[PDB]
Amino acid sequence: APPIMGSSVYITVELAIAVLAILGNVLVCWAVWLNSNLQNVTNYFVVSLAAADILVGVLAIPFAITISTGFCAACHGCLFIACFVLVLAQSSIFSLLAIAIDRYIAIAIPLRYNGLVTGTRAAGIIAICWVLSFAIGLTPMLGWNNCGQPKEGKAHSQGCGEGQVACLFEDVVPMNYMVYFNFFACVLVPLLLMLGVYLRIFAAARRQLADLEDNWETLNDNLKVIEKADNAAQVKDALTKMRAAALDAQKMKDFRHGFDILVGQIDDALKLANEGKVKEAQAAAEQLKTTRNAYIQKYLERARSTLQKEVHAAKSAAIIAGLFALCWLPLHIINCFTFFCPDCSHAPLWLMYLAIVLSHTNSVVNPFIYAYRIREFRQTFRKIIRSHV
Ligand SMILES: CC(C)CCC[C@@H](C)[C@H]1CC[C@H]2[C@@H]3CC=C4C[C@@H](O)CC[C@]4(C)[C@H]3CC[C@]12C
Ligand SMILES: CC(C)CCC[C@@H](C)[C@H]1CC[C@H]2[C@@H]3CC=C4C[C@@H](O)CC[C@]4(C)[C@H]3CC[C@]12C
Ligand SMILES: CC(C)CCC[C@@H](C)[C@H]1CC[C@H]2[C@@H]3CC=C4C[C@@H](O)CC[C@]4(C)[C@H]3CC[C@]12C
Ligand SMILES: CCn1c(=O)c2[nH]c(/C=C/c3ccc(OC)c(OC)c3)nc2n(CC)c1=O
Ligand SMILES: CCCCCCCC/C=C\CCCCCCCC(=O)OC[C@H](O)CO
Ligand SMILES: CCCCCCCC/C=C\CCCCCCCC(=O)O
Ligand SMILES: CCCCCCCC/C=C\CCCCCCCC(=O)O
Ligand code: NA
Repeated sequence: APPIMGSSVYITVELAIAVLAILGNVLVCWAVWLNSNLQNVTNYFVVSLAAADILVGVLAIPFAITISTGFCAACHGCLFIACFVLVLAQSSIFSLLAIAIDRYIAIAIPLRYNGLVTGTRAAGIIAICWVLSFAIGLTPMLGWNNCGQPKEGKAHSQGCGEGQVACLFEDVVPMNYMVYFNFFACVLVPLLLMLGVYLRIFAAARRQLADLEDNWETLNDNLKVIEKADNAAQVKDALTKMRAAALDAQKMKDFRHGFDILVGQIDDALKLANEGKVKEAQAAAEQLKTTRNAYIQKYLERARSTLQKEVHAAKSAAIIAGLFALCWLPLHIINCFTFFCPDCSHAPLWLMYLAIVLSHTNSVVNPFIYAYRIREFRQTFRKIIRSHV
């Protein structure tokens, strides 16, 4: 069948994807720009990721359409339009890895996050990652390419000029680069590192939540021990365990006030215990319950609510990392079959184009994930569209 027919379908789908990638990710950038509640280090990497996806629509998809025609081109010019998308994919990987690491720092050492993770450092890291993305993605332009071995019969059949080749991705980009360097080293390894970071994030969240409820249980258990104690020494033992835990749990004004009352009331009871005044110590310790109800439970619940939101933000980020993998793995896997199985028939052209458009679909999906999973984005999206569009 005439190639322009299947080409028309491929090109039309690509153009549709390009429109959606531009519109959705422009909206992401506009939201971060407009809403100061969205201006944090995490979302600067989100913006860098949206910028890469905007350039997929503006440049990479037009380049992909061009290289599907096999037009006559100087080989290194053909190389650039083939490889530019690798720059954008690599930048996306760096942004996704940075987002994961940022969220791990926030959950594991929240006390030093704001001093460690600053806007100026994020902007410098983003700049560095874009430079490294060009070096990685344009590495074929430094000489790891097939321009030295042009397909002269294909060039002559298409009427190409001297020094020109039919511009086709797999004719100019070496497959060993795509499999060993681009896929294994530059894509697979960072994605696996991301998985490890997310596993540590969720394990850290689970441990901290367990410790909060466990510390609550230890506090309440020890009150019962004091109540049903029969000498002052048993009261002393339990209060000593309560006092060390209270100082451990203190590590905002009513928060500090609540713990000041709590530690003071424990010291009050411990002093009576050490005088052998059991009944007064048990009565003194009952006062702790008023402090527990008015203060400690509010701190516990707020700490629980903060940790659960951190789980929610890490899950949303992990979904976006997983969707990148889901959209890009088929094309990489196909390249692995082409490279490792020369006895296998090449994947058919229709499947090649399905795998290409699928990888381009990833530049559409993140704005939807933010809208459905992050209220602050969803509300900002609403105000921008309603008050303008
Ligand atoms: C800043 C942005 C908007 C500029 C975009 C520039 C792009 C479209 C330009 C820059 C380099 C250009 C390529 C440079 C060399 C060649 C080899 C020639 O035989 C065919 C055209 C081709 C393949 C060009 C296509 C267009 C190209 C990719
Ligand atoms: C969830 C995602 C990551 C899974 C992706 C699996 C896809 C990419 C796999 C599953 C089955 C695979 C195909 C199985 C058999 C062949 C025949 C061979 O002559 C060319 C490759 C080809 C056509 C494979 C291409 C890649 C393929 C389509
Ligand atoms: C964590 C996971 C997603 C890592 C990615 C899995 C990749 C590297 C695996 C999954 C399926 C694998 C392919 C399965 C079968 C064949 C056919 C064989 O004749 C050559 C190797 C080849 C082509 C494998 C190459 C590697 C491969 C593509
Ligand atoms: C992830 C990077 N990457 C690729 O690895 C890739 N590999 C191909 C090959 C396509 C093709 C193969 C055989 C053909 O005809 C026998 C053919 O005719 C038009 C096309 N395109 C790729 N693209 C998009 C530019 C990409 O972006
Ligand atoms: C705001 C965005 C600014 C604009 C962003 C850039 C626009 C992208 C358009 C096209 C890439 C395709 C260009 C490659 C076309 C090559 C066709 C060609 O040169 O064929 C001649 C002949 O084959 C040689 O001998
Ligand atoms: C602001 C948007 C920037 C992109 C504008 C261009 C939109 C995409 C247009 C078509 C891609 C180029 C197709 C050229 C195919 C060349 C085939 C040939 O010369 O034989
Ligand atoms: C594939 C090419 C790989 C290139 C490896 C060498 C480039 C690495 C360069 C340095 C990365 C960090 C740069 C630090 C910038 C300055 C820091 C600062 O001034 O505070
Ligand atoms: Na991307």
